[PDB]
Amino acid sequence: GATAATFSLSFLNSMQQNTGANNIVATNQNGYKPGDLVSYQINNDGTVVGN
Amino acid sequence: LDENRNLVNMQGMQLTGYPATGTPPTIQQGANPAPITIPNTLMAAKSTTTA
Repeated sequence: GATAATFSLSFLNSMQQNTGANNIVATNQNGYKPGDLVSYQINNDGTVVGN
Repeated sequence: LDENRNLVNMQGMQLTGYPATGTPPTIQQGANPAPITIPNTLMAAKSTTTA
């Protein structure tokens, strides 16, 4: 009963040259499941980061 | 090598040096110093010119 994930996938900056074999070099997206605080600390920038 | 694939000391100071430019990249002794980074990106193939 959950709505489907509709997104845009980008394949730009890909290479078709003679690399010998085909292998994936990178993959990323901007979605995450809900989580809870596990730890945190303070960085030299002055910002507070919660993991 | 830092997270951004650049050479940094153990404290967080950005190592600087003579930038490498040209096709293929070479060494310039008059160019303004710039931070040194070492990307892992695949370099494009070059057409054969002289044999």
